[PDB]
Amino acid sequence: MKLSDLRPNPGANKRRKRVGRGPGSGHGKTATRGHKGQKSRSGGLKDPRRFEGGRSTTLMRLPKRGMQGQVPGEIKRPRYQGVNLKDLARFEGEVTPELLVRAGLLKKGYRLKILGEGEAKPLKVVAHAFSKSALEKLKAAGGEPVLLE
Amino acid sequence: MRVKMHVKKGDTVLVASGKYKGRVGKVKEVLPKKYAVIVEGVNIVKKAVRVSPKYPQGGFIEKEAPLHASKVRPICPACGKPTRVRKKFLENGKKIRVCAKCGGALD
Amino acid sequence: PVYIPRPRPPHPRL
Amino acid sequence: GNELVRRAARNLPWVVTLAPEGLNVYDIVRTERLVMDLDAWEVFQNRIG
Amino acid sequence: PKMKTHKGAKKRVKITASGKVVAMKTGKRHLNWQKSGKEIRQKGRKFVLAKPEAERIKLLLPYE
RNA sequence: ACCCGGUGAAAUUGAACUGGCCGUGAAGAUGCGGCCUACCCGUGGCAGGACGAAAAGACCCCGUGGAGCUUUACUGCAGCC
RNA sequence: GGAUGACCCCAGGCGGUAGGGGAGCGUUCCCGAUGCCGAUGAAGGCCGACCCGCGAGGGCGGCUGGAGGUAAGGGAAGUGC
RNA sequence: GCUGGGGCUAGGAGUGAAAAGCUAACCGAGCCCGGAGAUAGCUGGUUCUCCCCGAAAUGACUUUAGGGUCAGCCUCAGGCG
RNA sequence: CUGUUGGGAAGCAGCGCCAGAGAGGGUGAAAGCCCCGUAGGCGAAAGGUGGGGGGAUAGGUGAGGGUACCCGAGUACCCCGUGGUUCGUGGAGCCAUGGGGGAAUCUGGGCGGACCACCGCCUAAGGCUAAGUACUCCGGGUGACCGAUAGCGCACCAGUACCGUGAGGGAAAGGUGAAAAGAACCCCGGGAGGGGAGUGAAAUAGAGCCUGAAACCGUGGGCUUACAAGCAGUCACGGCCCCGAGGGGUUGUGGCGUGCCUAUUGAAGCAUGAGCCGGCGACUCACGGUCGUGGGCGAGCUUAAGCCGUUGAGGCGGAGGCGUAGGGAAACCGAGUCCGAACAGGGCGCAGCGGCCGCAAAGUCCGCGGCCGUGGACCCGAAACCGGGC
RNA sequence: GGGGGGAACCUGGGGAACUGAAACAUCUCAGUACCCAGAGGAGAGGAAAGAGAAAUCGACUCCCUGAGUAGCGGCGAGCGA
Ligand SMILES: [Mg+2]
Ligand SMILES: [Mg+2]
Ligand SMILES: [Mg+2]
Ligand SMILES: [Mg+2]
Ligand SMILES: [Mg+2]
Ligand SMILES: [Mg+2]
Ligand SMILES: [Mg+2]
Ligand SMILES: [Mg+2]
Ligand SMILES: [Mg+2]
Ligand SMILES: [Mg+2]
Ligand SMILES: [Mg+2]
Ligand SMILES: [Mg+2]
Ligand SMILES: [Mg+2]
Ligand SMILES: [Mg+2]
Ligand SMILES: [Mg+2]
Ligand SMILES: [Mg+2]
Ligand SMILES: [Mg+2]
Ligand SMILES: [Mg+2]
Ligand SMILES: [Mg+2]
Ligand SMILES: [Mg+2]
Ligand SMILES: [Mg+2]
Ligand SMILES: [Mg+2]
Ligand SMILES: [Mg+2]
Ligand SMILES: [Mg+2]
Ligand SMILES: [Mg+2]
Ligand SMILES: [Mg+2]
Ligand SMILES: [Mg+2]
Ligand SMILES: [Mg+2]
Ligand SMILES: [Mg+2]
Ligand SMILES: [Mg+2]
Ligand SMILES: [Mg+2]
Ligand SMILES: [Mg+2]
Ligand SMILES: [Mg+2]
Ligand SMILES: [Mg+2]
Ligand SMILES: [Mg+2]
Ligand SMILES: [Mg+2]
Ligand SMILES: [Mg+2]
Ligand SMILES: [Mg+2]
Ligand SMILES: [Mg+2]
Ligand SMILES: [Mg+2]
Ligand SMILES: [Mg+2]
Ligand SMILES: [Mg+2]
Ligand SMILES: [Mg+2]
Ligand SMILES: [Mg+2]
Ligand SMILES: [Mg+2]
Ligand SMILES: [Mg+2]
Ligand SMILES: [Mg+2]
Ligand SMILES: [Mg+2]
Ligand SMILES: [Mg+2]
Ligand SMILES: [Mg+2]
Ligand SMILES: [Mg+2]
Ligand SMILES: [Mg+2]
Ligand SMILES: [Mg+2]
Ligand SMILES: [Mg+2]
Ligand SMILES: [Mg+2]
Ligand SMILES: [Mg+2]
Ligand SMILES: [Mg+2]
Ligand SMILES: [Mg+2]
Ligand SMILES: [Mg+2]
Ligand SMILES: [Mg+2]
Ligand SMILES: [Mg+2]
Ligand SMILES: [Mg+2]
Ligand SMILES: [Mg+2]
Ligand SMILES: [Mg+2]
Ligand SMILES: [Mg+2]
Ligand SMILES: [Mg+2]
Ligand SMILES: [Mg+2]
Ligand SMILES: [Mg+2]
Ligand SMILES: [Mg+2]
Ligand SMILES: [Mg+2]
Ligand SMILES: [Mg+2]
Ligand SMILES: [Mg+2]
Ligand SMILES: [Mg+2]
Ligand SMILES: [Mg+2]
Ligand SMILES: [Mg+2]
Ligand SMILES: [Mg+2]
Ligand SMILES: [Mg+2]
Ligand SMILES: [Mg+2]
Ligand SMILES: [Mg+2]
Ligand SMILES: [Mg+2]
Ligand SMILES: [Mg+2]
Ligand SMILES: [Mg+2]
Ligand SMILES: [Mg+2]
Ligand SMILES: [Mg+2]
Ligand SMILES: [Mg+2]
Ligand SMILES: [Mg+2]
Ligand SMILES: [Mg+2]
Ligand SMILES: [Mg+2]
Ligand SMILES: [Mg+2]
Ligand SMILES: [Mg+2]
Ligand SMILES: [Mg+2]
Ligand SMILES: [Mg+2]
Ligand SMILES: [Mg+2]
Ligand SMILES: [Mg+2]
Ligand SMILES: [Mg+2]
Ligand SMILES: [Mg+2]
Ligand SMILES: [Mg+2]
Ligand SMILES: [Mg+2]
Ligand SMILES: [Mg+2]
Ligand SMILES: [Mg+2]
Ligand SMILES: [Mg+2]
Ligand SMILES: [Mg+2]
Ligand SMILES: [Mg+2]
Ligand SMILES: [Mg+2]
Ligand SMILES: [Mg+2]
Ligand SMILES: [Mg+2]
Ligand SMILES: [Mg+2]
Ligand SMILES: [Mg+2]
Ligand SMILES: [Mg+2]
Ligand SMILES: [Mg+2]
Ligand SMILES: [Mg+2]
Ligand SMILES: [Mg+2]
Ligand SMILES: [Mg+2]
Ligand SMILES: [Mg+2]
Ligand SMILES: [Mg+2]
Ligand SMILES: [Mg+2]
Ligand SMILES: [Mg+2]
Ligand SMILES: [Mg+2]
Ligand SMILES: [Mg+2]
Ligand SMILES: [Mg+2]
Ligand SMILES: [Mg+2]
Ligand SMILES: [Mg+2]
Ligand SMILES: [Mg+2]
Ligand SMILES: [Mg+2]
Ligand SMILES: [Mg+2]
Ligand SMILES: [Mg+2]
Ligand SMILES: [Mg+2]
Ligand SMILES: [Mg+2]
Ligand SMILES: [Mg+2]
Ligand SMILES: [Mg+2]
Ligand SMILES: [Mg+2]
Ligand SMILES: [Mg+2]
Ligand SMILES: [Mg+2]
Ligand SMILES: [Mg+2]
Ligand SMILES: [Mg+2]
Ligand SMILES: [Mg+2]
Ligand SMILES: [Mg+2]
Ligand SMILES: [Mg+2]
Ligand SMILES: [Mg+2]
Ligand SMILES: [Mg+2]
Ligand SMILES: [Mg+2]
Ligand SMILES: [Mg+2]
Ligand SMILES: [Mg+2]
Ligand SMILES: [Mg+2]
Ligand SMILES: [Mg+2]
Ligand SMILES: [Mg+2]
Ligand SMILES: [Mg+2]
Ligand SMILES: [Mg+2]
Ligand SMILES: [Mg+2]
Ligand SMILES: [Mg+2]
Ligand SMILES: [Mg+2]
Ligand SMILES: [Mg+2]
Ligand SMILES: [Mg+2]
Ligand SMILES: [Mg+2]
Ligand SMILES: [Mg+2]
Ligand SMILES: [Mg+2]
Ligand SMILES: [Mg+2]
Ligand SMILES: [Mg+2]
Ligand SMILES: [Mg+2]
Ligand SMILES: [Mg+2]
Ligand SMILES: [Mg+2]
Ligand SMILES: [Mg+2]
Ligand SMILES: [Mg+2]
Ligand SMILES: [Mg+2]
Ligand SMILES: [Mg+2]
Ligand SMILES: [Mg+2]
Ligand SMILES: [Mg+2]
Ligand SMILES: [Mg+2]
Ligand SMILES: [Mg+2]
Ligand SMILES: [Mg+2]
Ligand SMILES: [Mg+2]
Ligand SMILES: [Mg+2]
Ligand SMILES: [Mg+2]
Ligand SMILES: [Mg+2]
Ligand SMILES: [Mg+2]
Ligand SMILES: [Mg+2]
Ligand SMILES: [Mg+2]
Ligand SMILES: [Mg+2]
Ligand SMILES: [Mg+2]
Ligand SMILES: [Mg+2]
Ligand SMILES: [Mg+2]
Ligand SMILES: [Mg+2]
Ligand SMILES: [Mg+2]
Ligand SMILES: [Mg+2]
Ligand SMILES: [Mg+2]
Ligand SMILES: [Mg+2]
Ligand SMILES: [Mg+2]
Ligand SMILES: [Mg+2]
Ligand SMILES: [Mg+2]
Ligand SMILES: [Mg+2]
Ligand SMILES: [Mg+2]
Ligand SMILES: [Mg+2]
Ligand SMILES: [Mg+2]
Ligand SMILES: [Mg+2]
Ligand SMILES: [Mg+2]
Ligand SMILES: [Mg+2]
Ligand SMILES: [Mg+2]
Ligand SMILES: [Mg+2]
Ligand SMILES: [Mg+2]
Ligand SMILES: [Mg+2]
Ligand SMILES: [Mg+2]
Ligand SMILES: [Mg+2]
Ligand SMILES: [Mg+2]
Ligand SMILES: [Mg+2]
Ligand SMILES: [Mg+2]
Ligand SMILES: [Mg+2]
Ligand SMILES: [Mg+2]
Ligand SMILES: [Mg+2]
Ligand SMILES: [Mg+2]
Ligand SMILES: [Mg+2]
Ligand SMILES: [Mg+2]
Ligand SMILES: [Mg+2]
Ligand SMILES: [Mg+2]
Ligand SMILES: [Mg+2]
Ligand SMILES: [Mg+2]
Ligand SMILES: [Mg+2]
Ligand SMILES: [Mg+2]
Ligand SMILES: [Mg+2]
Ligand SMILES: [Mg+2]
Ligand SMILES: [Mg+2]
Ligand SMILES: [Mg+2]
Ligand SMILES: [Mg+2]
Ligand SMILES: [Mg+2]
Ligand SMILES: [Mg+2]
Ligand SMILES: [Mg+2]
Ligand SMILES: [Zn+2]
Repeated sequence: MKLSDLRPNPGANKRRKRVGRGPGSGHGKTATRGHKGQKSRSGGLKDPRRFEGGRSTTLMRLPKRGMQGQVPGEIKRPRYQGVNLKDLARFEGEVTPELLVRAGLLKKGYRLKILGEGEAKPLKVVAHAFSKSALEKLKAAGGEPVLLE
Repeated sequence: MRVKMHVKKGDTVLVASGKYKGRVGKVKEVLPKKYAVIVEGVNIVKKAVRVSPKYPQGGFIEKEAPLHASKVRPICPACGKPTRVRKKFLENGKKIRVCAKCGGALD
Repeated sequence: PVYIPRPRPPHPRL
Repeated sequence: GNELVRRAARNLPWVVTLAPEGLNVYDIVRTERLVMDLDAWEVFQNRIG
Repeated sequence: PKMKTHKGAKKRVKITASGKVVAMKTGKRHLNWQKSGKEIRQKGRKFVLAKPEAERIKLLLPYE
């Protein structure tokens, strides 16, 4: 396999869409823009995600709801991320929040809570919280819940 | 600083290429600004001259044209061959050119 | 030609 | 990894020279055959483990 | 530079787990005395936006 | 002004092998149709046409364009109380 | 049909502005290239009633020119008036 | 009264026996360089080839009406059949 | 080194050689070994530097107990007016401070988003401090950077010529040849120019110089035309000239035939642009997004800045991001959750194909393409507004 | 000792408008452009009357990240630790 053999697959390197280069191209003259609008112009239209021609936009006619917040911003409370038992099916022995961050399961700075979805395994699982279901399943399967703090 | 001249005025050189390849002759002149040399009896050309003092009757005279100094190779005054020039130092501390084939000096 | 002669005034079509 | 051996072969027009730490695929594909230290083969066995 | 979340959108709308967009009904901010209980009740509920309009709002919330 | 000798511009200019009538056509045709008339090329003259040239119409409208000016329009600022 | 463009057979579609889509050509540059074409003539120019391609183009030959040019396969754009 | 020489007053400022006059051959706000590639829902222009498909000039809302948002109508990929 | 073609060898041929050097540029064409270099080494009396090695100096240094002496003043602190912060008067603290009032010295005082308590953090109103950071007049190195309408405005005697009272504006213009061998001398001519001679491989390479396109101007030759109606062509036939059962040039007659572009419901249109030719000339990049797509990995995927290595070598780095769980304004609950008194009802949610292994895949990373957002964002164009100058 | 000069860079004192908000005034543009003073090979800053919830950390500057998060906002356009 030499350098004259290195080839991208079909469809890996498509050509681009060069506009305004002649009649045959199918893209000449108006560069696929049509005729004479604000959208034809360099700088186009206002943000077509919001702008609705001058009328009240569909987004601004809906009401707000909830606590938006106020200076000085977010209030620091303990955050809880949950993990279902089925996710734990890979570990033996002990489960801790520290042990699960490295599994790509429980993001840092989040208190660990175990949830019901899955099947409890006879494990020692250390966690800041357990649902009613995961608690019930866990005792029944020989595992020891350890509510820490 | 200075242009580097493997060859100098007066020593015998061989012309190694061109119409006169093979010729041997003493270096009449060295033109550093043009990286060239004038070799005796080599590279003759025909110069027209106007009727004037020092040139009555007028016509043409033969002058020697310059050669790119790269077409010239010094002939070792000992072993008698053309050679590249080496640099040998002396006990004096000075530095002279020396033949590469044998070890002779070329000055 | 940095000097442009000013154009003649148009015939008043009012 | 032998500095002496790379220095010997660097000037051959048919030789690309390389330290094991620099084993790349462009230079492998650039060339028709490969030659490695058993010391460097250990280094290649690490980098693809 | 990187895009900015539109804050009117975030404050009015929520993107659901499958990608729908949901909003409070309109109509019960005031003038409610002569309105049916059915009308105040029905509008207490959230509602799914029409697809053409939801996909526009979703582009305003690129970091949810 | 005209003719001969000397020097020699310009705006304008899709190309042009560039006639009349009665029609036709984006509604006023050298350029289409049917007729009629007409050998090729100039020079001095005249201005009816080439919707002749020149100036991206001043009028008029349009633009969520501009500028001056006004006031018991809005909102400020200097000033003064 | 043969067995997944490997070519053949039969039948049908194939006017086109805005515009959507597909496949190609050519320009400059990089890898291929310490290679290969080149003064027994590079690129550029001027012809051609010749060859290939639907085409954009590509060859080939003659004149000019006098020192560069650059493959199959890919890569990137100041890429075609 | 006219005039030479020497001076002073300028850009929202000066000067004006008042015309919005004049302030270096266009002044209802000078000239230069800069902000600056102001902004222009307007006009103009937008370059190689072949192949398949192929619109709209309507409705609703719009300080909107020659501009837009959504629908309608076109095209491409995947799925259904 | 030799031979050979050649004006010229470095091309080609024969036989060698060096290489820690086969980067590159020259030399009459294409050279590792001819030249300049390159690898690898070496080098400063004098001046500059010296962040590193060394020396020196300044400087630095304990307790208990008592005492309550000192601990930065128009300051803290409160109020008024404002500025800075993500904070636009807001529940508005903190930091700064123009005005008024105006303390204390550690049992003093400031802060932790009005305030108060508790629990804590910190010691205002004097000053100084390298490095890591920014920039590029200047020197060097390197380019999937330009190649004379390009690249700096300037490859060149350019911030010049020229323009403007002035601030200021602001160009065009590169190339003989390997070597000047740059054409003695003679002829026509006032000269300019030319014709011979001569140089050169080449002189329509002759200095008004490499190549030398097009518009444009001219000389010569073939066909053609003075009874003819025209977007200039096309189709047919005939004639004449040329090249050798065909082809090329020309055009007499007959047929047919309303330029190009733009804008438009609609133009040949008496609507727009263009005298003609040559060159310049307009959909891009960045970062984010959203689909699609070629790959990698897959309940996981992936690193940023840096650090090491290379000097067109790659590696390390898991901080972080996306995903693995949703529902609710939230407290919170969780395969559910929210409304509700509800076990009601509803809203939003939840659950691969083969034979333990293989193919696949949620996801995610990279490449590529289309489109979107922020940027001038397809290119050219105002009238104007502002700042500082003249 | 000072004075003056220096392409960008830096700190301080002052400080716009077009534009965007498809009008406009708060807001945006932006403490940008620019004027001024000062500085140096860098400038600024710097050794806690800090941060802000950890029963924590430990000068300052700079890069990555945190994050377009927290927030701010005619809760508009946007702004943004
Ligand atoms: Mg590409
Ligand atoms: Mg395409
Ligand atoms: Mg292309
Ligand atoms: Mg085309
Ligand atoms: Mg089209
Ligand atoms: Mg478009
Ligand atoms: Mg258009
Ligand atoms: Mg139109
Ligand atoms: Mg249209
Ligand atoms: Mg147009
Ligand atoms: Mg239109
Ligand atoms: Mg349009
Ligand atoms: Mg649209
Ligand atoms: Mg357009
Ligand atoms: Mg523009
Ligand atoms: Mg616009
Ligand atoms: Mg309205
Ligand atoms: Mg509200
Ligand atoms: Mg929130
Ligand atoms: Mg000496
Ligand atoms: Mg002019
Ligand atoms: Mg005129
Ligand atoms: Mg080498
Ligand atoms: Mg090598
Ligand atoms: Mg090689
Ligand atoms: Mg809002
Ligand atoms: Mg919500
Ligand atoms: Mg209410
Ligand atoms: Mg009623
Ligand atoms: Mg009721
Ligand atoms: Mg009621
Ligand atoms: Mg209710
Ligand atoms: Mg996030
Ligand atoms: Mg006469
Ligand atoms: Mg005359
Ligand atoms: Mg004269
Ligand atoms: Mg003229
Ligand atoms: Mg014509
Ligand atoms: Mg004609
Ligand atoms: Mg005629
Ligand atoms: Mg009519
Ligand atoms: Mg009629
Ligand atoms: Mg008529
Ligand atoms: Mg006629
Ligand atoms: Mg016609
Ligand atoms: Mg007709
Ligand atoms: Mg007629
Ligand atoms: Mg007729
Ligand atoms: Mg008649
Ligand atoms: Mg006449
Ligand atoms: Mg007339
Ligand atoms: Mg007339
Ligand atoms: Mg007339
Ligand atoms: Mg006219
Ligand atoms: Mg006209
Ligand atoms: Mg105009
Ligand atoms: Mg007009
Ligand atoms: Mg006009
Ligand atoms: Mg007037
Ligand atoms: Mg009108
Ligand atoms: Mg008007
Ligand atoms: Mg209006
Ligand atoms: Mg309007
Ligand atoms: Mg207006
Ligand atoms: Mg105004
Ligand atoms: Mg004004
Ligand atoms: Mg105004
Ligand atoms: Mg008064
Ligand atoms: Mg078909
Ligand atoms: Mg078609
Ligand atoms: Mg191509
Ligand atoms: Mg490659
Ligand atoms: Mg190469
Ligand atoms: Mg050869
Ligand atoms: Mg030759
Ligand atoms: Mg030849
Ligand atoms: Mg070429
Ligand atoms: Mg080329
Ligand atoms: Mg060809
Ligand atoms: Mg040729
Ligand atoms: Mg060369
Ligand atoms: Mg190539
Ligand atoms: Mg290619
Ligand atoms: Mg371009
Ligand atoms: Mg007097
Ligand atoms: Mg006087
Ligand atoms: Mg005077
Ligand atoms: Mg005065
Ligand atoms: Mg004055
Ligand atoms: Mg002044
Ligand atoms: Mg003014
Ligand atoms: Mg003004
Ligand atoms: Mg005044
Ligand atoms: Mg007077
Ligand atoms: Mg003036
Ligand atoms: Mg005047
Ligand atoms: Mg004005
Ligand atoms: Mg004036
Ligand atoms: Mg200036
Ligand atoms: Mg600006
Ligand atoms: Mg701009
Ligand atoms: Mg405007
Ligand atoms: Mg069709
Ligand atoms: Mg309609
Ligand atoms: Mg409009
Ligand atoms: Mg639509
Ligand atoms: Mg349909
Ligand atoms: Mg569709
Ligand atoms: Mg010979
Ligand atoms: Mg030889
Ligand atoms: Mg040989
Ligand atoms: Mg090397
Ligand atoms: Mg080389
Ligand atoms: Mg070389
Ligand atoms: Mg070779
Ligand atoms: Mg070469
Ligand atoms: Mg060489
Ligand atoms: Mg060295
Ligand atoms: Mg060296
Ligand atoms: Mg005391
Ligand atoms: Mg103190
Ligand atoms: Mg503020
Ligand atoms: Mg404030
Ligand atoms: Mg508030
Ligand atoms: Mg505050
Ligand atoms: Mg306070
Ligand atoms: Mg304060
Ligand atoms: Mg105060
Ligand atoms: Mg205060
Ligand atoms: Mg205390
Ligand atoms: Mg106290
Ligand atoms: Mg304080
Ligand atoms: Mg406090
Ligand atoms: Mg605090
Ligand atoms: Mg503290
Ligand atoms: Mg202190
Ligand atoms: Mg300092
Ligand atoms: Mg520093
Ligand atoms: Mg430099
Ligand atoms: Mg340099
Ligand atoms: Mg080049
Ligand atoms: Mg030039
Ligand atoms: Mg130039
Ligand atoms: Mg040229
Ligand atoms: Mg050019
Ligand atoms: Mg160029
Ligand atoms: Mg120039
Ligand atoms: Mg320069
Ligand atoms: Mg000059
Ligand atoms: Mg000057
Ligand atoms: Mg003057
Ligand atoms: Mg002057
Ligand atoms: Mg030359
Ligand atoms: Mg020369
Ligand atoms: Mg030569
Ligand atoms: Mg010379
Ligand atoms: Mg004579
Ligand atoms: Mg002469
Ligand atoms: Mg003659
Ligand atoms: Mg002569
Ligand atoms: Mg020859
Ligand atoms: Mg020639
Ligand atoms: Mg020549
Ligand atoms: Mg040449
Ligand atoms: Mg020539
Ligand atoms: Mg010529
Ligand atoms: Mg010629
Ligand atoms: Mg003739
Ligand atoms: Mg007759
Ligand atoms: Mg006849
Ligand atoms: Mg006709
Ligand atoms: Mg016939
Ligand atoms: Mg024939
Ligand atoms: Mg014929
Ligand atoms: Mg005919
Ligand atoms: Mg055309
Ligand atoms: Mg029009
Ligand atoms: Mg019209
Ligand atoms: Mg016509
Ligand atoms: Mg016309
Ligand atoms: Mg006409
Ligand atoms: Mg007209
Ligand atoms: Mg028009
Ligand atoms: Mg036009
Ligand atoms: Mg003209
Ligand atoms: Mg012409
Ligand atoms: Mg052209
Ligand atoms: Mg694009
Ligand atoms: Mg770009
Ligand atoms: Mg994309
Ligand atoms: Mg992708
Ligand atoms: Mg992977
Ligand atoms: Mg896979
Ligand atoms: Mg990774
Ligand atoms: Mg409840
Ligand atoms: Mg439910
Ligand atoms: Mg359900
Ligand atoms: Mg994938
Ligand atoms: Mg899009
Ligand atoms: Mg921009
Ligand atoms: Mg742009
Ligand atoms: Mg764009
Ligand atoms: Mg003006
Ligand atoms: Mg203003
Ligand atoms: Mg001003
Ligand atoms: Mg001023
Ligand atoms: Mg100074
Ligand atoms: Mg400041
Ligand atoms: Mg001001
Ligand atoms: Mg403003
Ligand atoms: Mg702007
Ligand atoms: Mg404004
Ligand atoms: Mg606006
Ligand atoms: Mg606007
Ligand atoms: Mg306005
Ligand atoms: Mg601001
Ligand atoms: Mg400043
Ligand atoms: Mg200074
Ligand atoms: Mg430094
Ligand atoms: Mg410092
Ligand atoms: Mg300091
Ligand atoms: Mg201290
Ligand atoms: Mg407000
Ligand atoms: Mg903002
Ligand atoms: Mg701001
Ligand atoms: Zn010797």
